[PDB]
Amino acid sequence: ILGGHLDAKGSFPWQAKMVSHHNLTTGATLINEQWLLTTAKNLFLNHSENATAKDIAPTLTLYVGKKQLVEIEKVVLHPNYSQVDIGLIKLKQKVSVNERVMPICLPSKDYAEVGRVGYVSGWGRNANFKFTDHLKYVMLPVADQDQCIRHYEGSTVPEKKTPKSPVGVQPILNEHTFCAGMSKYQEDTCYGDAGSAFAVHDLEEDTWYATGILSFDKSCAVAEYGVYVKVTSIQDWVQKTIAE
Amino acid sequence: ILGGHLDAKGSFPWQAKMVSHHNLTTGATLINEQWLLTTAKNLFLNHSENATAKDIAPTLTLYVGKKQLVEIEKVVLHPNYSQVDIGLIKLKQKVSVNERVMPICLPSKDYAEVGRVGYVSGWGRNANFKFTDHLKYVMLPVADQDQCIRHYEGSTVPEKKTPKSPVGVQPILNEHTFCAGMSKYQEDTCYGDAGSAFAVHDLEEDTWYATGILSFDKSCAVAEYGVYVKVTSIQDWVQKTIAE
Amino acid sequence: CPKPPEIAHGYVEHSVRYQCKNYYKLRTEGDGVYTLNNEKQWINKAVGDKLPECEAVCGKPKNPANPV
Amino acid sequence: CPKPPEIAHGYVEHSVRYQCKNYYKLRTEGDGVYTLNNEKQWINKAVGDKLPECEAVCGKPKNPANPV
Ligand SMILES: *[C@@H]1O[C@H](CO)[C@@H](O)[C@H](O)[C@H]1NC(C)=O
Ligand SMILES: *[C@@H]1O[C@H](CO)[C@@H](O)[C@H](O)[C@H]1NC(C)=O
Repeated sequence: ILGGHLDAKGSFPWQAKMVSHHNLTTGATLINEQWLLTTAKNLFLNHSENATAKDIAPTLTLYVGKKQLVEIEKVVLHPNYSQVDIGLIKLKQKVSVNERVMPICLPSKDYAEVGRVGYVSGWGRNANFKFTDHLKYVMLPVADQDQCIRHYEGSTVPEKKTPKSPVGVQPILNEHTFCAGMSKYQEDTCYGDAGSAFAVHDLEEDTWYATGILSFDKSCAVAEYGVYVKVTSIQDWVQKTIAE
Repeated sequence: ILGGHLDAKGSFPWQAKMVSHHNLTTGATLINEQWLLTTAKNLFLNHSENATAKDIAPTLTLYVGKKQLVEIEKVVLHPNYSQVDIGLIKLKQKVSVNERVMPICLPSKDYAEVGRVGYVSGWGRNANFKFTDHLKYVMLPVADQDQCIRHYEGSTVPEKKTPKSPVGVQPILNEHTFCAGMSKYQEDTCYGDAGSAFAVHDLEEDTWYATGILSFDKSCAVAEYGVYVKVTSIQDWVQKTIAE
Repeated sequence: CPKPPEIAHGYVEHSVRYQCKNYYKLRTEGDGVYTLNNEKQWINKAVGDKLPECEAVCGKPKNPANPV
Repeated sequence: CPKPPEIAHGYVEHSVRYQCKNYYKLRTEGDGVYTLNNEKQWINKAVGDKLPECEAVCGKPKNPANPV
């Protein structure tokens, strides 16, 4: 996370830190006492595209709360993870829920309206290209979907698209996706922030909801928007996978 | 009790059997888990008129239920037992209350209306002048007070009274007293029935009340009425003596 | 007791209700319900820790005499 | 337990009420109250002998982030 605020009060107990077997740090989101949401790209880090779910699980390390290790039982990739960059992690044991470890709610409403402000916490790289030592968060607004597709691709028309990504690497954009623009300065998400939740605070209920999971975390304030997976677009697959 | 019915169902759990140290049997009435009502004449049986309460208590034997001995702590004679033939017995221990041992209620209403039918149980002598082997009861109606005073004395006028008792011995008659005539035959109370309750069954509440304590038990079907102590006329002294 | 089963991340508060056997009645200004608090005390709301009493019933014979 | 005091000619029926600690919520179709019957069984009226569960509360951070 470039710029932003330090999680000094511990306001994101659903944030988890995942580490690959070659010491790359990514994010995950506790949605359950036993389950976490993350991206498929995170799970395939330091692997080949030929790896399976049973191959990936033993090579992962996962922390919640204050550097609290949690054992992983298995992972479940989304059946279409090439368009829906999502994976589910199941823990062997129910994690004990307290003020440092607590799942975020899955939303029943669609909060992904252009302009709605969400909170993104992350262990990703900072302004010095270094993995942050303490958890940071940033407030980002949902961006216009067509302007986002226009910035990272050619146009809305499929037969007119071109790369054009200011970071080179192309994000996944489709119906399951929304974008989040620059807050007000040059603060943004960056490498390692993927898997974290675009958290929305429902002031009517005073409840925090995972509206999105950060998928494209390579617009390190040199491209416009990060790209997030709509949680409402995967909620059905999530509830089915959890049981079981 | 001359004639009457055998207590074959055990319908008088408040009935107690008191025995003097010379084997005379009289009655007492459980009004409490620790207290019983009886007559002063019963307690002075086989004693001199000079005896006190502490003299009488150790010489008594008392049974409740099915020949169940109960230890006596003390007796309390009525301060005016020459007109109110009443004494109170206190047990050392609370008696266990069941279907064979149960106190009768003290009435809040005056049931001593001329003609009201009450039940009198008793261990007294039967038609053969013998103490009965099993508890007996008889249904008797309240008699006219003036006709009763006229039969056992001269008249209502104090300066006109004469003995005239068909049994010779005179009953105590005053304001604290009511009489009970012959039921319908020649069945009545007799020697040893004193201390028993003139029990009234309040059909409105379905509750049995001690309306009177039998004092004069010598009208063995040759005089008209037995004479009973109004329980309502001693209720205040009873509640004060019980505490304590 | 006998020990109510324990549930994970849950706890039990113990209540007790006093009743009298035959042939007795409950004598108390409260409702007879007592709850165990942190001080090892069974408290009724609100006769305090004052326990109920069982008083004998008068004049209710099990087999009453035949009616008049 | 710890043993409610016994009264003469009285008896106790034991009730128990389940509640969840932080940061959990009670998951049950009954009211969480279970009464001990003659068969050494704690019975709720009426989820039966089915015990409650304590489920974790989601999205209620103890120290939420500063508002927008
Ligand atoms: C995966 O992709 C196919 C595309 O043919 C779609 O029909 C299916 O529903 C998708 N599955 C989920 C769980 O979204
Ligand atoms: C006993 O007799 C006297 C008569 O002078 C009367 O005043 C008093 O109240 C009587 N006591 C009781 C308990 O009835």
